[PDB]
This record gives sequence, C-alpha cells and structure tokens, in this order.
Amino acid sequence: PPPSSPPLSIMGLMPLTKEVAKGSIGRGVLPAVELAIEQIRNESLLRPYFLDLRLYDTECDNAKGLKAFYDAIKYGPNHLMVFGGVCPSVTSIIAESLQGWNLVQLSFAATTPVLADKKKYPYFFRTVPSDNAVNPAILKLLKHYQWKRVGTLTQDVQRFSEVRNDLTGVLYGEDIEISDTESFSNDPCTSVKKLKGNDVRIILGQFDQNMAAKVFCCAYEENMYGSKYQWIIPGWYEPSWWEQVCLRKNLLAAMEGYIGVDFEPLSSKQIKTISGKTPQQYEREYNNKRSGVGPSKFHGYAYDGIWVIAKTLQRAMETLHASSRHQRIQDFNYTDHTLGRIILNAMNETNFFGVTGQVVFRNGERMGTIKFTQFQDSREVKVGEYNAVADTLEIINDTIRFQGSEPPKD
Ligand SMILES: *[C@@H]1O[C@H](CO[C@@H]2O[C@@H](C)[C@@H](O)[C@@H](O)[C@@H]2O)[C@@H](O[C@@H]2O[C@H](CO)[C@@H](O)[C@H](O)[C@H]2NC(C)=O)[C@H](O)[C@H]1NC(C)=O
Ligand SMILES: *[C@@H]1O[C@H](CO)[C@@H](O)[C@H](O)[C@H]1NC(C)=O
Ligand SMILES: *[C@@H]1O[C@H](CO)[C@@H](O)[C@H](O)[C@H]1NC(C)=O
Ligand SMILES: *[C@@H]1O[C@H](CO)[C@@H](O)[C@H](O)[C@H]1NC(C)=O
Repeated sequence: PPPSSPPLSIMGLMPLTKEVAKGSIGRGVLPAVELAIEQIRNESLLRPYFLDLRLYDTECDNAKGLKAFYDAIKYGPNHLMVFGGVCPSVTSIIAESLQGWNLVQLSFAATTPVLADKKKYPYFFRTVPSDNAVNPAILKLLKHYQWKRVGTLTQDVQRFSEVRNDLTGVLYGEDIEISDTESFSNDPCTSVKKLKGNDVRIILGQFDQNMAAKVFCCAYEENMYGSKYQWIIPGWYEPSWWEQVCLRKNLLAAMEGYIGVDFEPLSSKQIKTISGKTPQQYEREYNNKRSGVGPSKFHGYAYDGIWVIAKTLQRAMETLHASSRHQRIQDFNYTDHTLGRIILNAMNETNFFGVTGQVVFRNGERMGTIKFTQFQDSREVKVGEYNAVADTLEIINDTIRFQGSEPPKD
C-alpha cells in the first residue's frame, strides 16, 4: 500500500513453529498484532513513514533464538527496536545484549521476575505484568479479610521460587506474619502435613497445575479444607485442569472455595482506548480475526505493545525534528547511541489507555491489573480485581463465598 514511504523496521522475536509447545502464544497473538498494524496503516499514523514489522522464529530455543536475533541484524533491514520475547531463557539472553546494539525491547508475554533487573536488562520493557505482580494484590486481599497469619507452599522451581522470595520484600512494614514457610519438588504431602502441624489456616500456594492436584489431594487427607481454611493459588491453570486426573469427589471437596490469582487479560472499563475502540469492541474484533487460530490470553498485551511501539516512534520523530541536522530515522544502523537514547526515553513516557487498561511502566515493568477468582462447585468464578497504579482492591460482592457463615480466621 505505501509506495514512496520509508519503513520503520521492528524485529519481531517469538516462537512461531508448530513443532514447539509455546509457538501457540506467537500464533495466538498474531491476529491482535495484525489488527493494530492494519489500523496504523489504514489511517497512516506514521506519515510519511510506515510500520515495518519483520518476524523471526525463536523456536523457544536459546541457540536458535540468538541465531534469529543475529541473522536479523546481519541480513535484515535496519530494526529500530525489538518486539517479542516469550520463553524466559530466550528473552533473558537477547535482552542482556540490547544496550550494545542500541535496541529497546518490548515484550508482551515474558512474565519472568528476573527481567525486572534494570542493571542487567536496562533496555528491556514489557506490557504484561510480571509473575511478582500477584504479591501486592495478595497483600491487599489479606488485609481486607484481616488475615494477618499465613503459611506458604512453594514448588522448588525458579518460576515459583522468585515469586515467593519477592513476597518477603512486599511484606516489610506490613502487619502480616508468615508463621510457616514450606517447600517441595516432587511431593507436597510432607510440607502439607507440616503446615497442618503448625496450625496454618490461610495458605499461599505457588505451584504448577500438575502439582495442584497433588496439593489438594494431600489437603483432603490432612483435613485442611472447608470452613476453617483458605487456599490462595495461581489463577492461570487450564479450565478443566482437575478433570485431567484420592478420588475425584474428594479432590473437589478440598478444592471448593480456593482463590485464583493471575493478571487480567483485558480491562473491564468501557472507556475508548488509544485506538479509539473499547476493550469489548476490540475483543469481538479480535475473535473474528483469529478464525479458530486459538486464543492467547496475551493478545491484549501484544495489541497494546504495537500501540506502545507506534507512539514511541511518533514521539521519537518529534524529538528528531526538534534536533536539527540528524533526523534520518530510516537510516539507523545499530551504531547510533543517541537514537537508542531517544527511543528509550520516549517509551519511558508511555501513559495511555489500552485494551488491558492504563498502559504505564515503572522502570520497564508494567503497572497493570490483577484478577481474583474462586472455585465454586464446578468452575472458577471472577471474584475481584486489583489495580496496581491506584493500589486498589475491588471485590465483587455477592460472588466470593465461604463454607461457614463467615470468612475463616487466621
Ligand atoms: C521515566 O519516567 C518517569 C515517569 O514519568 C512521569 O510519568 C509518566 C507516566 C509521564 O506522565 C511523564 O510526563 C512523567 O514525567 C520519570 O520520573 C518521574 O518524574 C517526576 C517529575 O520529575 C518525579 O516527581 C517522580 O518522582 C519521577 N518518578 C520516578 C520513579 O523517577 C523519570 O524521570 C523518567 N526517567 C528518564 C530517564 O527519562
Ligand atoms: C482497514 O481498512 C479497511 C478498508 O478496506 C476496513 O475494512 C477495515 O475495517 C480497517 N481496519 C481497521 C482496523 O481500521
Ligand atoms: C551505517 O552507516 C555508517 C556511516 O557511514 C557506516 O560506516 C556503516 O557501515 C553503516 N552500517 C551498515 C550495516 O551499512
Ligand atoms: C462492594 O462493597 C464495596 C465497599 O462498600 C462497594 O464500593 C462496591 O460497590 C460493592 N460492589 C458490589 C457489586 O456491591
């Protein structure tokens, strides 16, 4: 469509191959990416330039990821910034080498708590809230229900370890005490026995879905369920995770009432976003584009990530026209330190309303919203939301319920 216009090239890094489990995120977010790019092209928002997104398959592999990045630099056009990075290890290797290349990176799916280190990854940004974002939200929930004595059950895996350790920092001046800290790698039954021995009533769990069935099976035999107990665990599990299989009836008896915590895929506010669409109008539109592609909960973040990139380039263009004798953006060979500086500062100024809510960074980290769910009878039900920017907890009244006439005591 754009004949005389120079391209603003972006290096899209993600697993796209069907030969890799995580390639579904890449493929699932592609319709959202195309929707933001079609509108940017139709209305020519980068006039007289155009958005040139180039895609490179990381294949969710460390070696392959690094080769795709280097091949993109060597034989590809002049990329102004990096868009993507899904698998934690692949994103960490690439992000480590950005400053040397004058390349600002924006990820929509890499949730690892590790990438928060702006001493190691100074040129890395992300629209998606990190795994640690659940902690301030959890802290707000505990104070709301006067649960000042908790116990923690963590899986001995980096993903979960990093979240549990960040929790120690979050609870500093807070009137909350972790009367018990338990760990496990293969079997949680021993740690659950210990929590019951220590008389723990409110449990903060950090483990995968396979381990969750084991935890709830142990909880049943140890009587750690019902009216006197409250489990707070990851909300990102698969709809029928428990159906994938103690007996299944006992597993459900121990599951009943548990609270799920995860990031909110899309905002519930009916406000017009930066695109000029509401999060609900974008969702229906996204659903027509996918055409059975399968849904990714990171689609909203990817859509917003493209809008962050376009607004960053719009700001970068304004700055360059203000600085005489050097405004040839299309010419950026990775040498320009000043160009990277301008892009970096322009992304740090991001503050707009996206499909995933208010898009704001705090040292390259997203200030987003956290979703609270509860397992009632046969499915998880949305029981509230946490706003990171405002530090606001809003519990949907007449949804969250307890086994007794009132919430359990700590
Ligand atoms: C990186 O950005 C922060 C935040 O920028 C402010 O908030 C944005 C959402 C947008 O509204 C901008 O126009 C704002 O300036 C900048 O830090 C804040 O600066 C204010 C004013 O001096 C200060 O009172 C706050 O304490 C600052 N907050 C922090 C966390 O430093 C910051 O200067 C930017 N950094 C660079 C290197 O450009
Ligand atoms: C892009 O333009 C076409 C005009 O043919 C229109 O059908 C479509 O809705 C537009 N998409 C966006 C996202 O504005
Ligand atoms: C970028 O432009 C400079 C300035 O002349 C040149 O020395 C360098 O080789 C260029 N890089 C590429 C990849 O062409
Ligand atoms: C829940 O209670 C809070 C605090 O009083 C109130 O602001 C909010 O409107 C309530 N929500 C519903 C659905 O009642």
